[PDB]
Amino acid sequence: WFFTLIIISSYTANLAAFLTVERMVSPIESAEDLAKQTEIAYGTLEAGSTKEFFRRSKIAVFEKMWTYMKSAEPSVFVRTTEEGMIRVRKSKGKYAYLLESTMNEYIEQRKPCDTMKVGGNLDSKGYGIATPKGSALRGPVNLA
Amino acid sequence: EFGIFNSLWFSLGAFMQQGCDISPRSLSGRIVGGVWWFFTLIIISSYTANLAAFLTVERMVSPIESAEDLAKQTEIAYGTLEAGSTKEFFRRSKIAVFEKMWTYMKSAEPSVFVRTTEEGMIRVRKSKGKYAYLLESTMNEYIEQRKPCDTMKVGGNLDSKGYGIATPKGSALRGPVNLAVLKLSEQGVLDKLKSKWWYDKGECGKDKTSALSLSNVAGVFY
Amino acid sequence: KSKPGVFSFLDPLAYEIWMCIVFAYIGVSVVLFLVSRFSPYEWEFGIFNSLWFSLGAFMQQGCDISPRSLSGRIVGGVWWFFTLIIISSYTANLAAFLTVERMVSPIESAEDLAKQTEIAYGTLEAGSTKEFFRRSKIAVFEKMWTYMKSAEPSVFVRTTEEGMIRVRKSKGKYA
Amino acid sequence: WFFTLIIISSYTANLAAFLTVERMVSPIESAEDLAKQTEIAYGTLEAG
Amino acid sequence: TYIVTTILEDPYVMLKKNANQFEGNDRYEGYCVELAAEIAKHVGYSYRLEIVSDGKYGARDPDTKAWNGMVGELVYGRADVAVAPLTITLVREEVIDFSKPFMSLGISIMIKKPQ
Amino acid sequence: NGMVGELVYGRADVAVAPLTITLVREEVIDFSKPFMSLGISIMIKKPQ
Ligand SMILES: O=c1[nH]c2cc(C(F)(F)F)c(N3CCOCC3)cc2n(CP(=O)(O)O)c1=O
Ligand SMILES: O=c1[nH]c2cc(C(F)(F)F)c(N3CCOCC3)cc2n(CP(=O)(O)O)c1=O
Ligand SMILES: CCCCCCCC/C=C/CCCCCCCC(=O)OC[C@H](O)CO
Ligand SMILES: CCCCCCCC/C=C\CCCCCCCC(=O)OC[C@H](O)CO
Ligand SMILES: CCCCCCCCCCCCCCCC(=O)O
Repeated sequence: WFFTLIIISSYTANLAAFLTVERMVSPIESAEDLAKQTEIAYGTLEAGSTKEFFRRSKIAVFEKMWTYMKSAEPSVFVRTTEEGMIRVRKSKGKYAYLLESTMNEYIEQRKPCDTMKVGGNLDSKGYGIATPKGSALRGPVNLA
Repeated sequence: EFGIFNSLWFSLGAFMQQGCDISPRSLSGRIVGGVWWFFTLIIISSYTANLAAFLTVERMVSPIESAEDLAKQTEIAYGTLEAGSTKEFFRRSKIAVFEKMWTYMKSAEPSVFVRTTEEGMIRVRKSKGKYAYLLESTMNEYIEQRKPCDTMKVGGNLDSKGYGIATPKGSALRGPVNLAVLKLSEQGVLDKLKSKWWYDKGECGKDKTSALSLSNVAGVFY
Repeated sequence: KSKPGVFSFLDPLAYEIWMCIVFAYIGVSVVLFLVSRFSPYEWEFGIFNSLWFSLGAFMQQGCDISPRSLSGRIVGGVWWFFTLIIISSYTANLAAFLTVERMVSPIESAEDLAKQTEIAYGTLEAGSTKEFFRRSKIAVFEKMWTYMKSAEPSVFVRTTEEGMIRVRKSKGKYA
Repeated sequence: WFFTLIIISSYTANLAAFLTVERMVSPIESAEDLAKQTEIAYGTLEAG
Repeated sequence: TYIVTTILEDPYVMLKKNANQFEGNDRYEGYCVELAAEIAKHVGYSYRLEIVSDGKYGARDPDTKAWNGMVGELVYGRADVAVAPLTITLVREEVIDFSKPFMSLGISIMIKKPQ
Repeated sequence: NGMVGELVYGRADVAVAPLTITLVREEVIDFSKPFMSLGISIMIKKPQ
């Protein structure tokens, strides 16, 4: 009887523990979230504007992320976007890639469909239509 | 004496972890009884465990997470300002989702529209979550951080637009101003300013679990 | 200091639940007695035995006697169900109470005070501390300064004694 | 019966609490603790 | 010294509580005011923060075919630059020049916080 | 080099690509108002 009482209470209590923590688990929904934690690694292209954004950033979160990324072995940085994508895919949720939102959304719709974009943007950029300086097309193209 | 009525009573009492007047004596009756005892033990423990989980951690879920949700559902109302460009975006949209939303919003009684953003904000506040207001994202985020701090923005933006610095058509300030704005953007000044005046000045930057009240066991009493 | 409270074991359920449990207990015992007796075909479920059956059912201690009729079994079955839900509710809510009592982290840093909003806090109107806040280049103290600027009722105190008394009277809402 | 019901529920509830949240506590929290205790050793640089 | 037109809209440009206690550009505070400060610093020039009398972002009335608000005040030479949340649009682009957007935005849904 | 080069040195008279508006390129060529807004974002292995 005593053994039974301990064992059954243990089963109930441990099942409650399982279900309660499964209910406390918060995903990454933001950049600061990725910054403060340490369990998940993350990197960017070795050469490109994203790396520069991080290197020159005077914002606390991004400075911290840069300090982490620089002081990381093996290197978080990747050679090409395909390399980063594959590293994310094969990391088993221990590597996050940091890239332009548009490419992120595109890759999200390409099989294998095992990637997703989390949170909002860290930065604001635009793509534009360019014309040579002093061109006559400029005003019409802008209005178009 | 396991007639059908007594069988039903045995089984009910086994599930409720009450007693029995009678227990099976055959091997077959005991197998049946044994598996029903095991089933009962797992199921009841699962009920208790999961209810503990629910009462320990509160997960509040927003019904809406996108515009297509406002489109497909009907219980929640939603409307714009008549005065502004937002209404016009919908009026002329020609995207499926937004066309559908316009068709709804036009044929809505009472009027989903409001006069001023203050009126729309108050309407959203007063209703218990049956009206969603469509407005510019920047104003939305600002209002979200101001008192009483009881609203939120949900989903992404529906459209894309920008605020710019304007100068007179022939002006010599144009090129300098443009390059100034780009320089500020790239140096992170503009982000910082937005952070300061939305979040750092924000008014509203998991404990004391309560006794169960009569209300969340009233059904068992009934 | 936390002095539990002699009858704190009742805390998982509201006072109204306990009182309604008692009423339900009496009502069940009386109906079990009534539907067991006035049936003149038979007349062991007198009133005292009905009360004992009901009590043991609620405590999940089982019984010397079970109802044999359909009416007695209906009564018994609903009282069994009620008991199962109510007891599981008590245990589950007690677990919840003891789990969060165990998740509570004290304030033991400045940013901890800064990020939350439940605790208010102030300093002397005139002092070097206030200056340290006014001229602070780091996030935490800048945020604290911005908060202290928008303080109603006013957080800053005239004298250290005033601040000390405000802390004493506040009941953990003023630092 | 009533006593039993409260006590057993309290045992199950508190074990759930323990298994749900880990709390590791450091035995030492001051120098007087190193003074009073004898189980834990403590030493400095041989010359400093 | 240039006249910089503006509108009253929180948190862009807001009258400071000590409005009477201050005079000049320091009458106002907000996002756009510091933006104007930085823009002036980068370009060079000096300015006074005028406020559009009508307190409206411009629009072209079809009946009269006249511009009102900040856009009107900018097209009729009364103002030298507008530092406000003006939305870049085709109709306004034809009449004035805009800078690249200093703030991107869109339409969004506001709901009551779930309780 | 690249498309900016092809515009600066008269080789081409328009660029219709995803070309990021920047200060350095703004100095040498004229951009239109952005036809597509974007930013840096986080990509993660989808939780299954
Ligand atoms: O250029 C424009 N800039 C605008 C800027 C803002 C704000 F974000 F608050 F600064 C607002 N807010 C919308 C939300 O309620 C409060 C006013 C409206 C603007 N409008 C009117 P619309 O575009 O016709 O709707 C313009 O025209
Ligand atoms: O103007 C630019 N437009 C760009 C457009 C895209 C895309 F969205 F895919 F179209 C990308 N991709 C995402 C990163 O991996 C390479 C491909 C890179 C761009 N880069 C290079 P940067 O130097 O890293 O900014 C530019 O310069
Ligand atoms: C005297 C009369 C007694 C007879 C009646 C007694 C019935 C009581 C026990 C039932 C559970 C038995 C089955 C237990 C389930 C085993 C499942 C298992 O081993 O699973 C492997 C696992 O899934 C690998 O991944
Ligand atoms: C021989 C055996 C005799 C049988 C003895 C009979 C007593 C049955 C006992 C308990 C179950 C009663 C509890 C279940 C009540 C159903 C109501 C319910 O759950 O309603 C939910 C509602 O539908 C919201 O969607
Ligand atoms: C089937 C009978 C079960 C026994 C139930 C015990 C009843 C406890 C006492 C009920 C009265 C109210 C107690 C709660 C008071 C409070 O804490 O505010």
